Amino acid sequence: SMEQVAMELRLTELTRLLRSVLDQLQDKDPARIFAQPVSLKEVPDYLDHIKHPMDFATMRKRLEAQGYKNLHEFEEDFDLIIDNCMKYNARDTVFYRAAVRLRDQGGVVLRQARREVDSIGLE
Ligand SMILES: Cn1c(=O)ccc2cc([N+](=O)[O-])c(Br)cc21
Repeated sequence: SMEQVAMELRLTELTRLLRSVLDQLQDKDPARIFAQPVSLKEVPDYLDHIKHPMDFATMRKRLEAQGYKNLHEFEEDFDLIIDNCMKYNARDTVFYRAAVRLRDQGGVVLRQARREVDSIGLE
């Protein structure tokens, strides 16, 4: 149907916007601490601590499968990256501190993304 095509066009446009957002967020992680899943080889007990691991590569895979239906779903995954890190690592670590900085600098990007998704009507 034409309605289904229209819905699919909206999803494609949301995906385009979210791709730009993801690139901007990842730029705020220059050390690439959050680029890939936490290695169970360097951190073998990780899954005993963290029940829903997340990272930028995993988000990008979901994104390109058009697996984010709205901005909220995308933000949920971004918040997992930060929140997982601030639980597993102590405040005096380069990991925790990278998550704080990513959260802070990311908030700015996400604030304007919410305005764009709303005003253009992408969900
Ligand atoms: C425990 N842990 C986190 O919580 C978040 C990121 C992270 C990255 C690496 N890394 O190598 O990039 C390692 Br070993 C551990 C990490």
